[PDB]
Amino acid sequence: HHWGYGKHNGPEHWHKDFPIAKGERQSPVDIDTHTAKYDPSLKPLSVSYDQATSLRILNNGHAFNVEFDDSQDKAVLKGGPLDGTYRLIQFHFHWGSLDGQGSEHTVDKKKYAAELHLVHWNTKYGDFGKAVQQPDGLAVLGIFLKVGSAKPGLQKVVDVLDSIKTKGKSADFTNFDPRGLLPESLDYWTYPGSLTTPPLLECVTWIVLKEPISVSSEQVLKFRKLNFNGEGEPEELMVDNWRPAQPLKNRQIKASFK
Ligand SMILES: COc1ccc(/C(C)=C/C(=O)O)cc1
Ligand SMILES: [Zn+2]
Repeated sequence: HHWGYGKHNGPEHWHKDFPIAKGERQSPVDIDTHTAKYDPSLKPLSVSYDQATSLRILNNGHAFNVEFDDSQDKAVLKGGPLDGTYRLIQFHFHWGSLDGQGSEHTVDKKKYAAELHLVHWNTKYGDFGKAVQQPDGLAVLGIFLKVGSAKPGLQKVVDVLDSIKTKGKSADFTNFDPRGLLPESLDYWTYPGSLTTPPLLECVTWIVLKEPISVSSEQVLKFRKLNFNGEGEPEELMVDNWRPAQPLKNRQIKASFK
């Protein structure tokens, strides 16, 4: 597979190798704030990242992933719409060439500069690869980035990007605290959906925070200096690695807040 974000291999092409691209619960979607209903039955959301063990950062030719030790319950997401315990495995972002685009979810058709995805899997399925085969296998916590003041808790990430410019490069990335990437409020929207990259599997409970975090123009500019290409290949800047909104179909988006 040779998917990407360009004219010739981008999201309008994915369905030929990954037919589920045109399925019934694809992500991302537009969150219409006037149609999402408050759901009083939602339990509060529990983000327990105190014992998080980050290990490594990797440029995969599509984005960069910050990877965690998920061999025990060290950093978990519970509550909200979820049953049981979901282990943090990795986070990554999607971003734009310009500040007016980059996020995958939109809010009343508003696009943010970027979007952070913290990816967790349901420990009842034992490993990540088994979990992505289940309709409730993953919980992805999604956080909007807007350009403004600097996010101090992001700067360790920004500063390591020079060392993983090109596809296939990785760097040690221990002792990074993902709590530093969270906004103040845990108010969220939730809906059932999918992975937003191939293989596009329909295995995700999406939990999208309402409150964006602010990052600096200098921070996001450093994301835009990454490369999709490998070392010694023609330079293609890693920008616009977002999938656009997909049809909502027969789904309801629920709000945790009034
Ligand atoms: C089985 O291979 C996989 C590849 C990518 C992913 C993710 C986590 C994709 C995304 O962020 O949309 C999962 C499994
Ligand atoms: Zn993502």
